[PDB]
Amino acid sequence: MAAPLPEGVSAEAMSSALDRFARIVGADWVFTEDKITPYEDPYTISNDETEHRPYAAVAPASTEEVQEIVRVANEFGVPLWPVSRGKNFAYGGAAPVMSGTVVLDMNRMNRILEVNEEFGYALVEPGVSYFELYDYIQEKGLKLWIDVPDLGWGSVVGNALDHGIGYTPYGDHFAMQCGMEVVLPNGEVVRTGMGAMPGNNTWQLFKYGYGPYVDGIFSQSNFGVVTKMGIWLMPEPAGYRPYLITFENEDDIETVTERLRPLKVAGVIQNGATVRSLVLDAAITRTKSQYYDGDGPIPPSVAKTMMADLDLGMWNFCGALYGPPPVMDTLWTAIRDSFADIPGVKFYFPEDRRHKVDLLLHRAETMKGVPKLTEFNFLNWDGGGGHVGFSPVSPITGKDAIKQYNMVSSRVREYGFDYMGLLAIGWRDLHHVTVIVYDKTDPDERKKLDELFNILVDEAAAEGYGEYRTHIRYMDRIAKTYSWNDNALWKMHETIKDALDPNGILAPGKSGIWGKNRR
Amino acid sequence: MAAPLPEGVSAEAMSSALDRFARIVGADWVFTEDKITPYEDPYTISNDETEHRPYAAVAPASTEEVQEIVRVANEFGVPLWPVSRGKNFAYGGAAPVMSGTVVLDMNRMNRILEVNEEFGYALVEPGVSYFELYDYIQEKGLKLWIDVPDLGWGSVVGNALDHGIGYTPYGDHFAMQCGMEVVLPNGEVVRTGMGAMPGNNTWQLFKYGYGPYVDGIFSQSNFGVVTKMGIWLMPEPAGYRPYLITFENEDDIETVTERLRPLKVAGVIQNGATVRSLVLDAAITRTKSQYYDGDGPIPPSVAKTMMADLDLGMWNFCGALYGPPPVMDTLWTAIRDSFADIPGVKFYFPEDRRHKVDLLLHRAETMKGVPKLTEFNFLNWDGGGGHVGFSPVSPITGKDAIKQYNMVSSRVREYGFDYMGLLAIGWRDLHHVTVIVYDKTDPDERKKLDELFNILVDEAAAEGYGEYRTHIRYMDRIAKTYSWNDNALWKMHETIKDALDPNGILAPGKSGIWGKNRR
Ligand SMILES: Cc1cc2nc3c(=O)[nH]c(=O)nc-3n(C[C@H](O)[C@H](O)[C@H](O)COP(=O)(O)OP(=O)(O)OC[C@H]3O[C@@H](n4cnc5c(N)ncnc54)[C@H](O)[C@@H]3O)c2cc1C
Ligand SMILES: Cc1cc2nc3c(=O)[nH]c(=O)nc-3n(C[C@H](O)[C@H](O)[C@H](O)COP(=O)(O)OP(=O)(O)OC[C@H]3O[C@@H](n4cnc5c(N)ncnc54)[C@H](O)[C@@H]3O)c2cc1C
Repeated sequence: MAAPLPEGVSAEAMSSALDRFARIVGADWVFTEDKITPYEDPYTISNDETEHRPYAAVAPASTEEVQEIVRVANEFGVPLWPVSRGKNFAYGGAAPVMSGTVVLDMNRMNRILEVNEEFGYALVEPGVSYFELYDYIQEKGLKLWIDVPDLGWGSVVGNALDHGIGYTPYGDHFAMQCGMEVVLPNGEVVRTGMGAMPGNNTWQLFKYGYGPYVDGIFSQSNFGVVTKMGIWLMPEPAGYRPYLITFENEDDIETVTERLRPLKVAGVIQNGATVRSLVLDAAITRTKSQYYDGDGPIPPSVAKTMMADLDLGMWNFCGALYGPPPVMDTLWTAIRDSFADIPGVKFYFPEDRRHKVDLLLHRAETMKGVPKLTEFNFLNWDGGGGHVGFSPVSPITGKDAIKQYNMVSSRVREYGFDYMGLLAIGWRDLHHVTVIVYDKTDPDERKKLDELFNILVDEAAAEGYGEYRTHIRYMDRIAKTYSWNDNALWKMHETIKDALDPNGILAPGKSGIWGKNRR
Repeated sequence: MAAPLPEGVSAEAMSSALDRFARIVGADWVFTEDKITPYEDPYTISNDETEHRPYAAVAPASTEEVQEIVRVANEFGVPLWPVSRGKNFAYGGAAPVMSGTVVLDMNRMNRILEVNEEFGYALVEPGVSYFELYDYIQEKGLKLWIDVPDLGWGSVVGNALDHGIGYTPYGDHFAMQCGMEVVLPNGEVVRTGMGAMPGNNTWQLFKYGYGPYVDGIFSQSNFGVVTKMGIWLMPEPAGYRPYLITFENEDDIETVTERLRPLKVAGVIQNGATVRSLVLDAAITRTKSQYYDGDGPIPPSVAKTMMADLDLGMWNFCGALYGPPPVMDTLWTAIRDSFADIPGVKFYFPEDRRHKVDLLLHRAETMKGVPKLTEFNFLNWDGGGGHVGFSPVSPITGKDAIKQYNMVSSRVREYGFDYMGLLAIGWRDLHHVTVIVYDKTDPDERKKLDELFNILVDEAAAEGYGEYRTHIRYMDRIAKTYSWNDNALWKMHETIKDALDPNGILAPGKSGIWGKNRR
């Protein structure tokens, strides 16, 4: 079934828009039905073929082409779905919320404008991948690390703008942003911060500039198209020691989280360290069928067998030390002493791992910013599937961690899926990302996944828990959970949306923001 | 003379608005006529008595009262100048850019809503001083440090919103902000981040929440009235050692800045440490009259006498080590060895200071977040005066540092003032704050200061340098320096301003933003 036109847009208006796009970028870089396949969500959820369908895609190579595309979209009322690389797998890929939207694919805008060793930053266009930035740094011999969101195939820009997370001390990607160029929804270009000062030498050095600090309004947003972004990069440290602490019991996560809090708030845990559930870690190197012939989630005997076979716990705390040996030794004494009295606790450095293909050796690369595709391995757990991320935020407190674990694991397993949970340790919070692996080709599994996801969102909200990020299908539902004072914040967002994008031609539905024409 | 009415506002409209303000807050809390003098800039620059004059002030006690004040302001077109404590001395005090504006003074909203030791944060109303938060923590024996912008009598909220800076690892005040409540210019109230989730326990734990990240648009801004704000606080560390490294030659700042860069980018220098010029440091414990009889700036022979008398350099690098003794020792080796080969360098810990009253013993308190009022001491240098901050931003590069020093020192001294320079070390930048001390009672000194300030701004902009913060008198001038792409950024600011504040009743002129009715 082909994509429907967006509501209120005639075939004539769409067809005039697409010819104009082709004049701007060249005929090779407008993709219509029967080249639109790569822009579909790779991990389908809806059984309604009219939903989340991109009409077409346009692939510009310059900010100027982005501006002309945006001006043409305003002229014809043709909505755009901007993506940097479009690898938002488990959140919709490159697909739009609203069917009929045209993807604005910035993959070919892939210039690394600068990597500065002395100040530790990069200035990049959206199409720059983690692989590409990492390779540029290695080729030029620069003593910098990047921060990778597990997968290296995505965008330094796009991932940051979606509030993405990685696992070095620079793991809060958007927090490490400094300076950006934005094509506003009227086609005008602005630079934030010190970029607004002609002849500046500080765009990537001082976030604020002068006046209102607006960079964050273009993150998880449809207020503009970001065409250049700065990011701070960590200097190569004087030492690096990855570690893995494992826990025997699902209920250990309560005491473990209580012990993590003071270590993280004091900066003793230097990186975006993680606590990962057994199945998420096992699925990197094994499949369910190697331990169990059953059709549903694993029983306790299978969990215990996997733990003994792979030297994993029910909970696996993976982190790294950074800096000179006397600093790393001091921090390690504090971390080790915080967990050493928990019955069933085990400690590993990489040299202690018996298996040649092992989760710690993979995470040792991730926590020094090596781009990889290893994380897709968990999709093989049940014979090959897609995934969706249920990502509530939790305080770093055991009560909240064990509550969310119980609420999510119970429901996922009830719906036939194994629980695969990541607790990513932020400055003062935990990002609880549950990856639900399902057969995206089976309409019955898709139906179950959709019902489960709605339950997870509703039960979490009923407990005062909100998600930090979501799939295109649930962006309205999540926005409706942030309802304080009769949806006051989204009323403000819509006010700003109508001022910057009166014609509503930028990603209608992103973060539940639609604009007056479609509200 | 008395304040003029704001342009376009009738005596009747002003009179009606002020009566309605008294109905909201109570008759005791609207200030007119003789009661307005505390809201005047204490450090007058203009020789025109019609400029920067508040008409009146209103002092609410609740968010509800702020909302009703804003609604009434819209009804009568009476503009407001919101302040938290109004102690913005060196940038206008509590005075508005536009004469006739009514100050919205939130001093009486001074609840500490929560100080959380486990998570290291406070949730505060605008009227909470650094003194009050420090005294609360000390009374309750909480193991938390605050971060003070030298002076303790200003607002944890107000200072952060103006992008203020301090001297501990938590020195970037706005960066430590997490969650805020805002009264929008229509009088509606919003909470940012996880505050938008009813029943949340994460407002002060996770900055972003979901969707566009807007907190920053209410900093250096007239887009809203902040009524509550969270801030992260540093857990008390396991050790603390403050230090002073002095340099004999004004030209040492070039190589000293080159050495600071890699130490700061790698986080070896843990705090917002500072490099302060001779006279700025001398002026904390001495006056010019104790070394010199002339009424203009000091000659070289006098600087050499001051240096030997006080154990200060032409440049004084003041920082602190934080953490366990093995961490502090490892970082100290790296910092010390960076400077040890510079001819004339001297290294001091507090026990090496021979003066009982001494610059290092003062800053030892500041760099562990002890609130004080001793920074006003530099106002005595030339007999007593006010000050204005010329605050350009510089890369952490010797070339830029020595250029700004030469450009500013030369002009300030040419206009009869001594150079007092602060280079506050941020993550990747230097905030170059030059405090110009002048007789604010002398119209001739005020004329020279105003002429000097305009020259400093223009010359810095000619060299691609912009200010991070400025006085009410120069907010338009500084906005016009950020002119990239025909003032694209300010055109966007005005677009958002007209959307959130169509009647332009919030702080017209703040950061050079006026709104359609007054631009
Ligand atoms: C197995 C697996 C593991 C994963 N692990 C992680 C992980 O560890 N960390 C993590 O953060 N994510 C993770 N993800 C989610 C996701 O795959 C990555 O975050 C990915 O990097 C995002 O795609 P991207 O970088 O190409 O961003 P894009 O898809 O280019 O951008 C994401 C969204 O941001 C907006 N956007 C992007 N660029 C712009 C722009 N220039 N202007 C305006 N709006 C823009 C759009 O709404 C877009 O849809 C994982 C997914 C899977 C399936
Ligand atoms: C000798 C001396 C030393 C100084 N040292 C420092 C220093 O080390 N660090 C430093 O940062 N500054 C310094 N200053 C500048 C200044 O005095 C302080 O920053 C002071 O704390 C700011 O006043 P405040 O905290 O009362 O903020 P306020 O005056 O309350 O706020 C400042 C401005 O922010 C806006 N604002 C405030 N609250 C709100 C709100 N609720 N909603 C909307 N807008 C709001 C308004 O525009 C207001 O005018 C110094 C000044 C002097 C004279």
